[PDB]
Order: sequence, then structure tokens, then C-alpha cells
Amino acid sequence: MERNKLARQIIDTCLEMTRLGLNQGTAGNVSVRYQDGMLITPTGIPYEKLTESHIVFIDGNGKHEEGKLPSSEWRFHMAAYQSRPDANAVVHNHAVHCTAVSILNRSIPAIHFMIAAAGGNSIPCAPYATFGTRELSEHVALALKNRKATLLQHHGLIACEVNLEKALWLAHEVEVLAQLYLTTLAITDPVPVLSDEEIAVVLEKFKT
Amino acid sequence: MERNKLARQIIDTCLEMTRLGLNQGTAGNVSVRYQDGMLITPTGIPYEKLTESHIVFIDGNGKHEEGKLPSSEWRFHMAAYQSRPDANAVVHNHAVHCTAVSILNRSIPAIHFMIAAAGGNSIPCAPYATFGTRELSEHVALALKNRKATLLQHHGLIACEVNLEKALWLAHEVEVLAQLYLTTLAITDPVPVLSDEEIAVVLEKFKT
Amino acid sequence: MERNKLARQIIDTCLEMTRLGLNQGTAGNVSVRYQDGMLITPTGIPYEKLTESHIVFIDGNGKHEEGKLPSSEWRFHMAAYQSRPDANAVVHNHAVHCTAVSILNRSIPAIHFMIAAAGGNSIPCAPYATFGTRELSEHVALALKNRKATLLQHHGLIACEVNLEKALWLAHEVEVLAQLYLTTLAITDPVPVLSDEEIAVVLEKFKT
Amino acid sequence: MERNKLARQIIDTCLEMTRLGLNQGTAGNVSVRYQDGMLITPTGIPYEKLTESHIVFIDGNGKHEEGKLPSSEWRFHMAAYQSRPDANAVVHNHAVHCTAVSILNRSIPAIHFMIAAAGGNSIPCAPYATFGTRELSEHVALALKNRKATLLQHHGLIACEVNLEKALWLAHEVEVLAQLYLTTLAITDPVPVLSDEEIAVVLEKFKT
Ligand SMILES: [Zn+2]
Ligand SMILES: [Zn+2]
Ligand SMILES: [Zn+2]
Ligand SMILES: [Zn+2]
Repeated sequence: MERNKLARQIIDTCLEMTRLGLNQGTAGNVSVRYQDGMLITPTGIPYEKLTESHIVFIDGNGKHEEGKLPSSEWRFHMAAYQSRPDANAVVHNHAVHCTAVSILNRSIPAIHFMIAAAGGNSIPCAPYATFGTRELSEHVALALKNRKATLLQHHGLIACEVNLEKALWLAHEVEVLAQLYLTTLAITDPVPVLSDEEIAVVLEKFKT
Repeated sequence: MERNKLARQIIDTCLEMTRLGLNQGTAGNVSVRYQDGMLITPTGIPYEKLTESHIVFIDGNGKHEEGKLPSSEWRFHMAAYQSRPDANAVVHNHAVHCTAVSILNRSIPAIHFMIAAAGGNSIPCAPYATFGTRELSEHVALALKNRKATLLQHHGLIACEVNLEKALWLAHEVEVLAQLYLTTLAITDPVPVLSDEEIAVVLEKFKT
Repeated sequence: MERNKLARQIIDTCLEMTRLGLNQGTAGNVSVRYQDGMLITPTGIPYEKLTESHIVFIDGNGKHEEGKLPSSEWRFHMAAYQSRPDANAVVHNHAVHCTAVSILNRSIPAIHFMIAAAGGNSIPCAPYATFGTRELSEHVALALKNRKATLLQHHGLIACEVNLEKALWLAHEVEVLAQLYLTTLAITDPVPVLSDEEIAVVLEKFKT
Repeated sequence: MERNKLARQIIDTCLEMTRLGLNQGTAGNVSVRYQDGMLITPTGIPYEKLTESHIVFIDGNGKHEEGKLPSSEWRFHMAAYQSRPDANAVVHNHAVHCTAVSILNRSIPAIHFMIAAAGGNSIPCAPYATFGTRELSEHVALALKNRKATLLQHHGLIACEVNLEKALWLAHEVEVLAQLYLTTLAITDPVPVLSDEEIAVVLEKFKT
């Protein structure tokens, strides 16, 4: 649990994200909870050119390391960590299916039982606010109070979990749910959903 | 036909499944008929971290090996083996196209002559029941009486065949048929189909 | 221009076809004009297990080499060669977009100027007939009289050209045109097309 | 900044373009501003067979090097360079989503804030003209006056930027925006957009 081991994992997650089809270009940003703040990917630098020393430390006051420029979206990573004390890693990307659902400004309802992985019977869609602002941060903190992932209107996705592996896994699962929703929505509106009682059983089984 | 050779094949099938775009995350489970029960993938463990000793033996009574946790969906693998004595391998996944069709709760009709590979003029869609329950198992056993593959409402796909290679091959073919169906359904409803007499000729030719 | 060099190219084309996303499972078959007949891929054998000695010679009378089983669809390869004397290689597959258009039983109209690569202002769709029959062969020979590629209703695609490289290239281009057509058809019907005068200029430029 | 270093980058961009899913077959062409004209990819030659000595120099008068045949679309590369003095690299391809939007003859509106990367609140669609003509060149020069990328009706995409890395990056981003637009258009028409005031803030933030 040293800085260099955590910085490698961040970089590996960025790579895996691109391999999975979730990250296009310079879109995503990944962070881990560290000491009193977090370690996050830098702004600008292409994923494949990323080295361990590129990773940026931002303390709990929002002061970033000297000589580095953190992701332009670091503020909502810090919002996630303060709103969900159990979150230790945050993955943000502009995955195509999730982003298309966020353009329609729709929550993803319970079309599949794996929706319970984010904590409830839906994936919310937080209202639009300019990237990097305090207004965006507040919408994100409110959307993550009872969910581990949220869409961002006209923007993309944020997923948080107990470690990077799980955070990536959830982000990928939400992109599948988004794709399922858009494919079925093009055929029938509304899309058949599982009832709240059924999601309630699946949530209890997921605890077990 | 030793346990270790069969466990490698299971693992290779999981890998190939992910390579083919049919398996996302920790979704699929694969099994082979063995001795008086089966060998199946474990619950939890990521596909890429899978080693031969991770594969779990479940006897015909449903007792699993000591110290291992079988897939959470082992019960419908056992249902498949008891309902179709000719089945020696079972592939389950949550492939996107198949799962989207299962959300609409539709059978795939004879839109292409390759539908005959699953035994008839359609791919059925068995009704929803919570994962891992006896209720789900009974729907699966009934859907596989005269078909080698079935969709599972709000869930995914099960395909069975005489060996893993063929089971994977069928699962992939059903994902293509699902994609064909959804792409054409978005344009015209209903989708043109081949008549039962024509599927009857194709089935006789497939025996030859 | 020896048999072994031509058999390698067939195998390389099968591999490239799978790499390009045009061939799923055991669906495609590839042939080259040779001596008085052709060399074609065998029936059954997975693409990755294909060796040079697996390639089958079928003479101009339809007699195939001893101990080998040619593709089950060899008859329409022979139909192509007899209908288009300038064709030296034939690529057949069940590519998803082309096959979805063939299910709707539609020709692809001139939605893009690259449609001229197949010889005219459209890609035809020949009527359904059981695979491997003389009836299918006759529809294919008639569709290829003034076109180098045709869809096959409820089935897939055939493309022919002067060598394998060009035949593969055309097959890939027709899969792109099919995808363009289905994506736009889901939005507006009918799809805007280029006029015959414009396709006439593009065809003259393609000669130059 | 020698010719051979610039020719490698062109070739690397062609390869990366194919890897990204933006270039199918022999469709794209890439150029860089050089001396008094440009270096561009040749006509005909497959991307994978491309060597440094294949790259063609075209002076500012349109005279091309002896013994080489420049891309058939070099004229609109020269149009781009003369219309946008700040452009140093041009990427053209027939990416599927962009091309499908160009078939509908629609501009992409501000459905996502990344639309500001091309300079404004939209990606224009320049009217159809035969490839390689002066008429096409004039439409392209007019579309790029206040935008760094444009669709070409019934054809594809052109993107220009300060170097090849950025030009490729923009071309990829526009293909994502096209995909977002088509996916949402199939569900609802018109698609929700961000207001001009909001795009105005995002453009100021992108300067900062
Ligand atoms: Zn973002
Ligand atoms: Zn399952
Ligand atoms: Zn066929
Ligand atoms: Zn072009």
C-alpha cells in the first residue's frame, strides 16, 4: 500500500478501460483514496504515455502537488470520496452507451437483475452542470448517496467502489446495462422491468 | 479424459468466450459432465486469474468439493444435464444481444436458416425466476427438452452440446441470431421468417 | 502460382476475414479458380485448425478430391466462376450487417459512392433457396451477371473479384455499406441516395 | 522535422486509425504540411504495405513527385491547408458513424460538450460533390473556415489540427459524437442539446 504500487494500479486501470472499449482518447480519469486526499491521473497526458511519476496527489484541502496538473475533473472525485466514506476508488469515463443514455436524461431502470450491483433498482442520471465546477460536484455527491454509480447528463459516467478492480468492474457492468437499455428502447418504450420486490430479493442474495 | 485436461478446456472456453465478445466481467459459467456430476467454474474469481485447481466438482447429489465455492448458478447446469442426457457441456453467459432479446421476453423465430442448429425453428425464452433457485432450474429443464439453447428472461443464455467446442460454437451462433433479430426488429415488426417446411428441409440436411 | 501457394492464401483470407469481423464460427467459405475447377475450403474444420492439405480441389465436372469433403456450399462457387469468367476468387460469409439486410430482402441502393465498387448503383439480393442446391446456384449466377457481389436472402453474402485480396476487400466494403444502410434506415425510410447520373460519373472515374 | 520522420508519423497514424476502428480497407488518407506543400499517402497501396518511400510530396502548385501517385483525394487536403493556415495535419476517413450522419445530410448539434473541440456548437456537413473535384474542394474550404472538422455528404469526414496526434484525436472524437447522435436519434427526434450559452462557457474553459 505504497504510493508507487497504487500509481501502477491507476495506470493499469486506464489501460484496461481502453482495452474494454470504455475509454476513448483522453476522456477518462481514475483516482484512489490516499492518506488525507487522493491520487488521480493528470490532465492532458495520453494514457499510453503515462508513467508512475505522472500520477498526482491532491490533499484533503484540494492543494495539488507542485509541478503537476491534476485531471480537470478532480473536484467530483473529491466529492465522491466525501459523500461515500466506503469508496476507495473512482472511475470516470465517457463510455458511449452510458453517455447516450445521459443525453436522453434518463435513469436506467431495472431491466436486468445486475442493476442491483450499484445498490438499488436504478442507475440515476444527475443533472448537467459545466465540467470542473462546484455545481457539478454537488449533483454528483447527491446522486451517490445511495448508489455506487451515476450517469451525468450530457457527459458520461462515474462509478465508485472499494478498490479499483471492483470500480472498473462496476463501470463496465453499467455500460452493458446502458447498451441493453438503448437496444431495447429502440424497439419498445417503455422497456419491461423487474418489480421492486424482485430487486429486493436479488439485493438480499447479493449480500449472502 | 482426466480431470486436469477437462479443467483446462473449461478455462480455455471462458477465455475464448471473453475473446469472442460473449462474456463481460464475471458473468459466464461453464461446466462439463464428469463422473456422476460435473466440473464447473467457481464463483467470484475473475476469468484471467483462473487456474485448474479452481475448477469445482459437484457430485450428482449436489455436494460440492471441500474448500471451493461453485458458481452461484450451478443448479441450472445440473438441470440441463438431467434434462438432456446427450448434453456433455453447458455454457452460460449474459451476451448483450441475447440478453436484450430476453428483456423483450421474445423467442427468436426462424429469420435465418442457422436457427436449426439449436434443434428446431426457434430459440425459446424461458420465464424469469431469481438466479440460483429451483424455480429457475425447472423453467430451464422444460425449455431444453427439445432445444439445445434457450434465452432466460431478464438474464441471458444457456447453450448445451456434446462437447465444449460445440457448446461455445452454438452460444456464439445464437448471439449472432439475436443481433440479426434486434437489428431487423428496429426496422420492421414483424421480421420476415422462413416457413416451417423450409426449416424442415434444413434440419434434414443438417443430419446428412 | 502453385497449389500450395494458393492454398496458403485461401487460409490467410479465412483468418483475415475472422480478424475483420466478417466471419463468425464456421460460416465462411473461400475459393480460387484453379486449373479446370477450383480450390475451396473444406466442410466442418474450424478455420484455426486449417492446414494447406485440408484445401480441396473440385474439377470442372464437380468431382472432388478423394478423402476430402469440400464446403457444403461449393456449388454456388462453381456457379460464380461459370457466370463471371473474369472472377478468379470467391468469398462467401454470413457477415451480420449484410445478412440483416438480406433478411429484409432489400437491395442496398446508392447511399454512398463506394457502391460503384461492385459494378453498378446497387448491391442486389437474390431470392432464398436451400443452401447447397441447384436452385440457389441459378439465383446466384443471375445476380452476378452485372455485379461482383450479391446478398442472398435469409443467408449472407457472396463477393467475387480478380484475386483474393480484392475479393476480401469488396466483401468488407459491402459489409460497411450494409451497416450504413441499416443505421440510416432505422432513422429515415427511405434513405437519401445518389442519382444514377452521379453513380455514372463515379463509375467512369473508377475506370480512370 | 525531416521528411523521413514525418513520413513515419503519417504511416503510424494510418495504422492507429485502423486500430481505432475509423479506417476500413483503403479508405483513409492522411497528410502533413511540409515545405511549400504537403506529404500525403499514395493512392492504391494497402496501409500495411506502406513504407516511408511510398509517401508523396505535392508542392504548392499541385505538382506531385515523379513516379508516385498521390491519394485520389489530395485536392481537398490542399484546400484545407489554404483555408486554415493554422492546420498542419489533415486526416480523412470514411468512419461508419460519421458517414451515416453524412448520408442523412445533417450537422451534429451540441448533444455533448466535447463538440466544442472542433471550434463551435456543431460539426457541419458540406454538400456532396464528386470525389477529387474542385467543386468538392470549395465546399470543404468553406466548411472549415470556422470549424476544424466537417462531415462530407454521402462520403465521410475531414479533421484538421496542429499536428497528426491531435488531428487523429479529433477525428476519433467526432466519430464518438456521430455514434452518440445516431443512437439517440433512433430513440427521439430531435435530440436534447446544450444551449449556446453553455457551449460558450465550455469554449472559454477549453482556452484556459
Ligand atoms: Zn468527464
Ligand atoms: Zn447468469
Ligand atoms: Zn452460407
Ligand atoms: Zn474519401
